[PDB]
Amino acid sequence: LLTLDILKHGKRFHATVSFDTDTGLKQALETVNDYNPLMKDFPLNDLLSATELDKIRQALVAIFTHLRKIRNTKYPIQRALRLVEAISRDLSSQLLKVL
Amino acid sequence: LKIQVHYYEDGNVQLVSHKDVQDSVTVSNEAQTAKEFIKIIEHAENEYQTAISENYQTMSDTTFKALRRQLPVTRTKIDWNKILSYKIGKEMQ
Amino acid sequence: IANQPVVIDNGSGVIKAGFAGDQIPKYCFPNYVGRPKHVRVMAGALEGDIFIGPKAEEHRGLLSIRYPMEHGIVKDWNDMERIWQYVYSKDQLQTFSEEHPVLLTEAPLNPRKNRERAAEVFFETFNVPALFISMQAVLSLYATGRTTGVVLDSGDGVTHAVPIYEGFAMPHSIMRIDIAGRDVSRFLRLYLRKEGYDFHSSSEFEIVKAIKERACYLSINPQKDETLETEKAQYYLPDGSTIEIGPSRFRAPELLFRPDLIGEESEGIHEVLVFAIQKSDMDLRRTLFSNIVLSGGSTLFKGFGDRLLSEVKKLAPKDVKIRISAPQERLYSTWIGGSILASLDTFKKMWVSKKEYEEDGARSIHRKTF
Ligand SMILES: Nc1ncnc2c1ncn2[C@@H]1O[C@H](COP(=O)(O)OP(=O)(O)O)[C@@H](O)[C@H]1O
Repeated sequence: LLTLDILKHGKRFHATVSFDTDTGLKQALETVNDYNPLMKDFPLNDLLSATELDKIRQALVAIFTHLRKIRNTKYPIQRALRLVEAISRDLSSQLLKVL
Repeated sequence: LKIQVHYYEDGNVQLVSHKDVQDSVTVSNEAQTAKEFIKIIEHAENEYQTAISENYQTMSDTTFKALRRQLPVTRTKIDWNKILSYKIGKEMQ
Repeated sequence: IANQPVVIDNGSGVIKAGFAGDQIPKYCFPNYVGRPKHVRVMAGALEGDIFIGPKAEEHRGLLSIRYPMEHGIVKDWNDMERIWQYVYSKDQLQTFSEEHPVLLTEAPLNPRKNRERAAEVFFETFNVPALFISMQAVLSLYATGRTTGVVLDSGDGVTHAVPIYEGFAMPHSIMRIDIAGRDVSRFLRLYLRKEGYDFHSSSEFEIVKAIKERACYLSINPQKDETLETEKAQYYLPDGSTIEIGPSRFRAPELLFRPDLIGEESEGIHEVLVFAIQKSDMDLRRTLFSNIVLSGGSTLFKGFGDRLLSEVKKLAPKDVKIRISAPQERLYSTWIGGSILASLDTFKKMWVSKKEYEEDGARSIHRKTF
């Protein structure tokens, strides 16, 4: 901020305004904050140590009900579809060792 | 002297006008005021038709310029690339 | 991206430069190139051949001063490269031409080749990140703060009037004659010869410029004063001599209002203003007459603005308020306007990037010339 004050006090507005506008940190942080509660406390561990299919039943329903908060956070289409296939990837891995 | 003119070839245009002529003369005689009535008539009618024609003459630059100019005040076209590309400096005064 | 835009105001006589955002141009010097005339004999002499700036001004006797730009058109590009390179030297900027976008002032109606080759010079030898060529009148009005009005400038090699409407400089009303400061000095040199005093050396033409800058004025009545014998004030040369001028001091800048003295069918300054205003939309004439801005060093003569008012009143229609402004930074008008323009966030979108220049070429510059 002291360097920014140097450039502001020296009437050079370029680097000062670009320090917040040219840097995409502001929009990156706001999208991060939009996805911030969605990424904290994710029940993937419910899927990790689940060897019994009943644990997997309740686990699958639990993870998707926690994922239900993407209605308010603008989730993308293709991102959600690759997400679903990733969920099925770990489902398949768990079932492979289960068999 | 009310006038109504319609024209609609590939469009629609209507001219509606009238002049509230006001003139006087003493009724001197009959033939004198007959042809004198014609004198006032020929005066007002030649005047009115001519004036109407010149109103049509001075319309590209006055009446239409009250509505829509033919060219902007800068007498050039619009550099759409300029306006869209950047703000002309309108933010600065 | 770069550090900061450098506003380099050219000029056929005095180049002016500095960074954008600056208040006044910190670096100003004459636009000439002086190389020695005599013979290097003694060792330990002034090393180096071409001199520009204060050193060329100091040892003025040795040099054979020439100008690379005349009438806003570059005649020699090598001397211009050395001048621009001098601007980026340790004596003026101490920077590199690789981290600074460049705002470049340029006079109207000039050939395309000026912008083209000047752009090649910058983007190739200097490799600047972004170049932006602009007018000069637009910058002067931006420097005064107002927005619609004509701009009457007379620098060292050009003079023109531009009716600017909110920034859109009307390109169909820019009258431009080539009678400016340097030519007035040239005609003054001719009159000094007719007085008896001869000055013909290239490094003496500068003394003629000094005389023009501190001993000439403009007569209100152009003829009534010619029919009288003035006080004939003296003048001290750098040599220490004495020159009595006489009538050769008011008739010398009279050239600007009548280029018949030089023998040319051009017009005066007043006619350039009146024709620039009258070749515009009739709905803006009163607004333009109420806003006239002067700039350029040739508008510094004594009695200049007053005579301009008299002349314009003789040419403008009756009972129309004529108003000529004359700020105190007529020498720095285009540079201060460049400092205001380039210091804005829209300048990022207003320049030409180096990548773009490498893609399209000179056509990209003519495309985005405004
Ligand atoms: N006090 C003065 N009176 C008259 N002319 C002057 C005076 N000072 C400078 N000049 C002339 O004005 C010119 C400066 O204009 P300049 O800044 O060169 O315009 P540009 O930079 O656009 O060419 C100089 O060439 C000089 O001859």
